Amino acid sequence: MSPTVLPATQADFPKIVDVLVEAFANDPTFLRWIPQPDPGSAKLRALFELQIEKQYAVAGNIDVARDSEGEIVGVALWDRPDPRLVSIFGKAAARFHPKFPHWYLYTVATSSSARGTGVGSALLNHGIARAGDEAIYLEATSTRAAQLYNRLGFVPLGYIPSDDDGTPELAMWKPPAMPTV
Amino acid sequence: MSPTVLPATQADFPKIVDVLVEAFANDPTFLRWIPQPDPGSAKLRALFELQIEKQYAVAGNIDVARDSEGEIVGVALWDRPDPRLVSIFGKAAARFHPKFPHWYLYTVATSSSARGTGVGSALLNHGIARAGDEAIYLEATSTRAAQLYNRLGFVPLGYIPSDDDGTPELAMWKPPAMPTV
Repeated sequence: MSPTVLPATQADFPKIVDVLVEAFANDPTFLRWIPQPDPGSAKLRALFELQIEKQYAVAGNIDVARDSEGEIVGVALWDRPDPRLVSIFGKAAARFHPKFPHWYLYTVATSSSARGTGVGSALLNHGIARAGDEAIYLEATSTRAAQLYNRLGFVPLGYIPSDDDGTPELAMWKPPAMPTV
Repeated sequence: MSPTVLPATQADFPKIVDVLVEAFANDPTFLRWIPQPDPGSAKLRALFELQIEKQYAVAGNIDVARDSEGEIVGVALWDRPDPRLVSIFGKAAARFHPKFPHWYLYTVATSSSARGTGVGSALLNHGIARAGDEAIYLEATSTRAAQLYNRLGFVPLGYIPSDDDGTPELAMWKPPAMPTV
Protein backbone atom coordinates (compact mmCIF):
# COMPACT_ATOMS: atom_id res chain seq x y z
CA MET A 1 0.00 0.00 0.00
CA SER A 2 2.44 2.62 -1.22
CA PRO A 3 1.22 6.22 -1.51
CA THR A 4 -0.73 7.21 -4.57
CA VAL A 5 0.58 9.94 -6.88
CA LEU A 6 -1.44 12.53 -8.83
CA PRO A 7 -1.03 16.07 -10.13
CA ALA A 8 -1.56 18.79 -7.54
CA THR A 9 -4.50 21.13 -7.63
CA GLN A 10 -4.41 24.77 -6.58
CA ALA A 11 -6.16 24.01 -3.26
CA ASP A 12 -3.13 21.84 -2.37
CA PHE A 13 -0.48 24.57 -2.74
CA PRO A 14 -0.34 25.65 0.95
CA LYS A 15 0.30 22.08 2.15
CA ILE A 16 2.75 21.50 -0.66
CA VAL A 17 4.81 24.53 0.52
CA ASP A 18 4.55 23.31 4.14
CA VAL A 19 6.00 19.96 3.01
CA LEU A 20 8.88 21.55 1.05
CA VAL A 21 9.77 23.81 3.98
CA GLU A 22 9.74 20.94 6.50
CA ALA A 23 11.87 18.85 4.21
CA PHE A 24 14.40 21.56 3.34
CA ALA A 25 14.47 23.86 6.38
CA ASN A 26 17.97 22.65 7.31
CA ASP A 27 19.24 21.56 3.95
CA PRO A 28 22.60 23.16 2.85
CA THR A 29 21.36 22.93 -0.72
CA PHE A 30 18.78 25.64 0.09
CA LEU A 31 20.44 27.42 3.02
CA ARG A 32 23.29 28.52 0.65
CA TRP A 33 20.90 30.69 -1.44
CA ILE A 34 18.93 32.21 1.42
CA PRO A 35 20.64 34.82 3.67
CA GLN A 36 20.84 33.51 7.21
CA PRO A 37 19.46 33.47 9.75
CA ASP A 38 15.97 32.86 8.43
CA PRO A 39 13.62 32.82 11.45
CA GLY A 40 10.79 30.33 10.88
CA SER A 41 12.16 29.56 7.42
CA ALA A 42 10.09 32.52 6.20
CA LYS A 43 12.33 33.46 3.28
CA LEU A 44 12.64 29.78 2.20
CA ARG A 45 8.86 29.53 2.36
CA ALA A 46 8.53 32.64 0.16
CA LEU A 47 10.97 31.09 -2.35
CA PHE A 48 8.95 27.89 -2.68
CA GLU A 49 5.66 29.86 -2.94
CA LEU A 50 7.12 31.86 -5.84
CA GLN A 51 8.64 28.85 -7.66
CA ILE A 52 5.30 26.98 -7.51
CA GLU A 53 3.22 29.99 -8.47
CA LYS A 54 5.36 31.32 -11.33
CA GLN A 55 7.25 28.28 -12.63
CA TYR A 56 5.94 24.83 -11.73
CA ALA A 57 2.20 25.47 -11.69
CA VAL A 58 2.49 27.32 -14.95
CA ALA A 59 4.93 25.46 -17.15
CA GLY A 60 5.90 22.37 -15.18
CA ASN A 61 4.49 19.44 -13.21
CA ILE A 62 3.73 19.23 -9.51
CA ASP A 63 3.02 15.72 -8.23
CA VAL A 64 1.72 14.90 -4.79
CA ALA A 65 1.71 11.62 -2.86
CA ARG A 66 -1.05 11.00 -0.36
CA ASP A 67 -1.26 8.41 2.35
CA SER A 68 -4.26 6.18 3.13
CA GLU A 69 -5.65 8.88 5.44
CA GLY A 70 -5.77 11.34 2.43
CA GLU A 71 -2.98 13.69 3.49
CA ILE A 72 -0.19 14.92 1.28
CA VAL A 73 3.02 13.24 2.44
CA GLY A 74 5.31 14.07 -0.48
CA VAL A 75 5.77 16.37 -3.40
CA ALA A 76 7.88 16.40 -6.58
CA LEU A 77 8.60 19.40 -8.88
CA TRP A 78 9.45 18.72 -12.51
CA ASP A 79 10.32 20.92 -15.50
CA ARG A 80 9.23 19.64 -18.88
CA PRO A 81 11.42 19.46 -21.92
CA ASP A 82 11.97 22.71 -23.91
CA PRO A 83 11.27 42.26 -7.09
CA ARG A 84 9.93 39.60 -4.67
CA LEU A 85 13.37 38.15 -5.21
CA VAL A 86 14.83 41.23 -3.48
CA SER A 87 12.73 40.06 -0.50
CA ILE A 88 14.10 36.49 -0.56
CA PHE A 89 17.78 37.17 -1.44
CA GLY A 90 18.34 40.95 -1.10
CA LYS A 91 19.68 37.94 -6.90
CA ALA A 92 19.65 34.40 -8.43
CA ALA A 93 19.22 32.60 -11.82
CA ALA A 94 21.00 25.74 -16.05
CA ARG A 95 24.70 25.52 -16.89
CA PHE A 96 25.43 21.85 -16.09
CA HIS A 97 22.30 20.49 -17.79
CA PRO A 98 23.13 18.74 -21.03
CA LYS A 99 22.11 20.79 -24.08
CA PHE A 100 19.51 18.30 -25.24
CA PRO A 101 15.78 18.12 -24.39
CA HIS A 102 15.04 16.61 -21.05
CA TRP A 103 12.78 16.53 -18.04
CA TYR A 104 14.31 18.00 -14.84
CA LEU A 105 13.49 16.65 -11.41
CA TYR A 106 14.06 19.79 -9.32
CA THR A 107 13.05 18.54 -5.97
CA VAL A 108 11.45 15.57 -4.20
CA ALA A 109 10.35 16.02 -0.64
CA THR A 110 8.81 13.65 1.90
CA SER A 111 7.08 14.64 5.14
CA SER A 112 9.03 13.75 8.29
CA SER A 113 6.02 11.83 9.54
CA ALA A 114 6.07 9.69 6.36
CA ARG A 115 9.80 8.77 6.26
CA GLY A 116 10.44 5.10 5.37
CA THR A 117 7.06 4.78 3.56
CA GLY A 118 8.09 4.59 -0.09
CA VAL A 119 6.88 8.13 -0.76
CA GLY A 120 10.01 9.10 -2.73
CA SER A 121 9.91 5.93 -4.78
CA ALA A 122 6.19 6.43 -5.70
CA LEU A 123 6.99 9.99 -6.82
CA LEU A 124 9.91 8.99 -8.98
CA ASN A 125 8.07 6.07 -10.55
CA HIS A 126 5.16 8.41 -11.44
CA GLY A 127 7.47 10.95 -13.05
CA ILE A 128 9.50 8.34 -14.86
CA ALA A 129 6.35 6.82 -16.35
CA ARG A 130 5.24 10.29 -17.57
CA ALA A 131 8.63 10.96 -19.08
CA GLY A 132 8.46 7.66 -21.05
CA ASP A 133 10.94 7.73 -23.96
CA GLU A 134 12.29 11.10 -23.03
CA ALA A 135 15.42 11.97 -21.01
CA ILE A 136 15.59 13.09 -17.38
CA TYR A 137 18.28 15.20 -15.59
CA LEU A 138 18.70 15.45 -11.82
CA GLU A 139 21.40 16.33 -9.28
CA ALA A 140 21.76 13.77 -6.50
CA THR A 141 22.80 15.10 -3.08
CA SER A 142 24.24 11.84 -1.62
CA THR A 143 25.85 8.60 -2.88
CA ARG A 144 22.89 6.81 -1.34
CA ALA A 145 20.43 8.79 -3.47
CA ALA A 146 22.69 8.40 -6.52
CA GLN A 147 22.51 4.60 -6.07
CA LEU A 148 18.69 4.71 -5.90
CA TYR A 149 18.58 6.74 -9.11
CA ASN A 150 21.14 4.48 -10.82
CA ARG A 151 18.86 1.49 -10.12
CA LEU A 152 16.02 3.43 -11.86
CA GLY A 153 18.12 3.86 -15.01
CA PHE A 154 20.05 7.11 -14.35
CA VAL A 155 23.74 7.11 -15.31
CA PRO A 156 26.28 9.51 -13.75
CA LEU A 157 27.43 12.63 -15.62
CA GLY A 158 29.75 13.89 -12.84
CA TYR A 159 30.05 16.14 -9.79
CA ILE A 160 29.06 19.81 -9.97
CA PRO A 161 31.59 22.06 -8.20
CA SER A 162 30.16 23.76 -5.09
CA ASP A 163 31.41 27.00 -3.58
CA ASP A 164 30.85 27.58 0.14
CA ASP A 165 28.60 24.49 0.10
CA GLY A 166 28.33 20.89 1.38
CA THR A 167 28.56 17.65 -0.60
CA PRO A 168 29.13 18.24 -4.29
CA GLU A 169 26.03 17.13 -6.18
CA LEU A 170 26.25 14.24 -8.63
CA ALA A 171 24.54 15.21 -11.91
CA MET A 172 22.80 12.22 -13.48
CA TRP A 173 21.00 11.39 -16.72
CA LYS A 174 18.27 8.91 -17.57
CA PRO A 175 18.78 8.57 -21.30
CA PRO A 176 16.15 8.86 -23.99
CA ALA A 177 15.17 5.78 -25.93
CA MET A 178 17.64 4.71 -28.60
CA PRO A 179 16.47 5.25 -32.17
CA THR A 180 14.33 2.26 -33.31
CA VAL A 181 15.99 1.80 -36.67
CA MET B 1 43.51 -12.05 -35.67
CA SER B 2 42.11 -8.56 -35.26
CA PRO B 3 44.43 -5.60 -35.84
CA THR B 4 46.73 -4.56 -33.04
CA VAL B 5 46.47 -1.06 -31.56
CA LEU B 6 49.29 1.15 -30.25
CA PRO B 7 50.10 4.83 -29.90
CA ALA B 8 51.38 6.49 -33.06
CA THR B 9 54.91 7.70 -33.44
CA GLN B 10 55.95 10.78 -35.39
CA ALA B 11 57.22 8.69 -38.32
CA ASP B 12 53.62 7.46 -38.77
CA PHE B 13 52.01 10.89 -39.21
CA PRO B 14 52.06 11.00 -43.06
CA LYS B 15 50.26 7.65 -43.34
CA ILE B 16 47.88 8.62 -40.58
CA VAL B 17 46.86 11.74 -42.58
CA ASP B 18 46.56 9.63 -45.75
CA VAL B 19 44.15 7.33 -43.88
CA LEU B 20 42.02 10.21 -42.51
CA VAL B 21 41.78 11.82 -45.95
CA GLU B 22 40.78 8.55 -47.66
CA ALA B 23 38.19 7.91 -45.01
CA PHE B 24 36.71 11.42 -44.96
CA ALA B 25 37.25 12.77 -48.49
CA ASN B 26 33.52 12.56 -49.23
CA ASP B 27 32.10 12.82 -45.76
CA PRO B 28 29.50 15.64 -45.24
CA THR B 29 30.74 15.94 -41.68
CA PHE B 30 34.02 17.38 -43.04
CA LEU B 31 32.90 18.79 -46.38
CA ARG B 32 30.66 21.31 -44.49
CA TRP B 33 33.71 23.05 -42.92
CA ILE B 34 35.94 23.08 -45.98
CA PRO B 35 35.07 25.45 -48.89
CA GLN B 36 34.31 23.42 -52.00
CA PRO B 37 35.49 22.30 -54.38
CA ASP B 38 38.66 20.95 -52.80
CA PRO B 39 40.73 19.38 -55.61
CA GLY B 40 42.63 16.35 -54.31
CA SER B 41 41.23 16.96 -50.83
CA ALA B 42 44.20 19.31 -50.31
CA LYS B 43 42.51 21.62 -47.82
CA LEU B 44 41.07 18.63 -45.86
CA ARG B 45 44.56 17.15 -45.79
CA ALA B 46 45.97 20.44 -44.44
CA LEU B 47 43.27 20.44 -41.72
CA PHE B 48 44.16 16.95 -40.51
CA GLU B 49 47.92 17.75 -40.62
CA LEU B 50 47.30 20.78 -38.38
CA GLN B 51 44.98 18.98 -35.92
CA ILE B 52 47.53 16.17 -35.46
CA GLU B 53 50.51 18.49 -35.19
CA LYS B 54 49.03 21.11 -32.86
CA GLN B 55 46.32 19.27 -30.91
CA TYR B 56 46.40 15.48 -30.86
CA ALA B 57 50.15 14.85 -30.90
CA VAL B 58 50.61 17.45 -28.23
CA ALA B 59 47.80 17.10 -25.74
CA GLY B 60 45.80 14.09 -26.91
CA ASN B 61 46.10 10.46 -28.00
CA ILE B 62 46.60 9.10 -31.50
CA ASP B 63 46.08 5.34 -31.81
CA VAL B 64 46.89 3.30 -34.88
CA ALA B 65 45.77 -0.18 -35.91
CA ARG B 66 48.07 -2.27 -38.06
CA ASP B 67 47.32 -5.38 -40.02
CA SER B 68 49.40 -8.58 -40.07
CA GLU B 69 51.49 -7.15 -42.93
CA GLY B 70 52.53 -4.18 -40.64
CA GLU B 71 50.59 -1.41 -42.38
CA ILE B 72 48.45 1.17 -40.67
CA VAL B 73 44.83 0.39 -41.51
CA GLY B 74 43.05 2.61 -38.99
CA VAL B 75 43.48 5.60 -36.77
CA ALA B 76 41.63 7.11 -33.79
CA LEU B 77 42.02 10.67 -32.35
CA TRP B 78 41.15 11.23 -28.71
CA ASP B 79 41.16 14.27 -26.41
CA ARG B 80 41.92 13.61 -22.77
CA PRO B 81 39.92 14.92 -19.88
CA ASP B 82 40.54 18.56 -18.81
CA PRO B 83 46.79 31.92 -39.97
CA ARG B 84 47.09 28.46 -41.59
CA LEU B 85 43.39 28.38 -40.84
CA VAL B 86 42.94 31.22 -43.35
CA SER B 87 44.42 28.72 -45.85
CA ILE B 88 41.98 25.92 -44.95
CA PHE B 89 38.75 27.96 -44.43
CA GLY B 90 39.43 31.50 -45.74
CA LYS B 91 37.43 30.65 -39.42
CA ALA B 92 36.39 27.79 -37.05
CA ALA B 93 36.35 26.87 -33.30
CA ALA B 94 32.64 22.26 -27.56
CA ARG B 95 29.11 23.46 -26.85
CA PHE B 96 27.20 20.15 -26.72
CA HIS B 97 29.80 18.33 -24.61
CA PRO B 98 28.58 17.82 -21.07
CA LYS B 99 30.34 20.13 -18.59
CA PHE B 100 32.04 17.31 -16.73
CA PRO B 101 35.47 15.73 -17.34
CA HIS B 102 35.55 13.27 -20.16
CA TRP B 103 37.53 11.71 -22.96
CA TYR B 104 36.42 12.73 -26.48
CA LEU B 105 36.61 10.37 -29.43
CA TYR B 106 37.00 12.89 -32.26
CA THR B 107 37.41 10.58 -35.14
CA VAL B 108 37.89 6.91 -36.03
CA ALA B 109 38.92 6.06 -39.54
CA THR B 110 39.51 2.76 -41.34
CA SER B 111 41.33 2.29 -44.64
CA SER B 112 39.06 1.31 -47.55
CA SER B 113 41.23 -1.72 -48.14
CA ALA B 114 40.62 -2.86 -44.52
CA ARG B 115 36.81 -2.47 -44.36
CA GLY B 116 35.06 -5.39 -42.60
CA THR B 117 38.23 -6.32 -40.62
CA GLY B 118 37.35 -5.23 -37.09
CA VAL B 119 39.66 -2.22 -37.29
CA GLY B 120 37.10 0.17 -35.76
CA SER B 121 36.26 -2.24 -32.97
CA ALA B 122 39.97 -2.75 -32.05
CA LEU B 123 40.42 1.04 -31.90
CA LEU B 124 37.43 1.62 -29.69
CA ASN B 125 38.29 -1.25 -27.35
CA HIS B 126 41.84 0.17 -26.96
CA GLY B 127 40.54 3.65 -26.14
CA ILE B 128 37.85 2.37 -23.82
CA ALA B 129 40.41 0.35 -21.86
CA ARG B 130 42.62 3.46 -21.51
CA ALA B 131 39.70 5.55 -20.37
CA GLY B 132 38.88 2.98 -17.62
CA ASP B 133 36.68 4.58 -14.93
CA GLU B 134 36.45 7.86 -16.74
CA ALA B 135 33.69 9.15 -19.04
CA ILE B 136 33.73 9.30 -22.84
CA TYR B 137 31.79 11.64 -25.22
CA LEU B 138 31.32 11.06 -28.95
CA GLU B 139 28.94 12.10 -31.74
CA ALA B 140 27.65 9.18 -33.79
CA THR B 141 26.95 9.85 -37.48
CA SER B 142 24.48 6.97 -38.13
CA THR B 143 21.97 4.86 -36.17
CA ARG B 144 24.12 1.88 -37.07
CA ALA B 145 27.18 3.43 -35.41
CA ALA B 146 25.04 4.58 -32.46
CA GLN B 147 23.97 0.94 -31.93
CA LEU B 148 27.61 -0.24 -31.95
CA TYR B 149 28.51 2.39 -29.36
CA ASN B 150 25.43 1.59 -27.24
CA ARG B 151 26.59 -2.06 -27.07
CA LEU B 152 29.97 -0.76 -25.75
CA GLY B 153 28.26 1.10 -22.91
CA PHE B 154 27.46 4.53 -24.45
CA VAL B 155 24.01 5.96 -23.68
CA PRO B 156 22.32 8.58 -25.90
CA LEU B 157 22.31 12.26 -24.94
CA GLY B 158 20.41 13.46 -28.03
CA TYR B 159 20.72 14.84 -31.56
CA ILE B 160 22.85 17.91 -32.28
CA PRO B 161 21.11 20.33 -34.66
CA SER B 162 22.87 20.63 -38.04
CA ASP B 163 22.67 23.61 -40.37
CA ASP B 164 23.23 23.02 -44.09
CA ASP B 165 24.37 19.48 -43.18
CA GLY B 166 23.40 15.80 -43.49
CA THR B 167 22.23 13.41 -40.77
CA PRO B 168 22.03 15.06 -37.37
CA GLU B 169 24.69 13.53 -35.14
CA LEU B 170 23.65 11.58 -32.05
CA ALA B 171 25.72 12.75 -29.05
CA MET B 172 26.47 9.86 -26.70
CA TRP B 173 28.05 9.33 -23.29
CA LYS B 174 29.86 6.41 -21.72
CA PRO B 175 29.43 7.21 -18.05
CA PRO B 176 32.12 7.30 -15.41
CA ALA B 177 32.13 4.66 -12.71
CA MET B 178 29.57 5.16 -9.97
CA PRO B 179 31.00 6.18 -6.60
CA THR B 180 32.11 3.05 -4.66
CA VAL B 181 30.54 4.01 -1.36
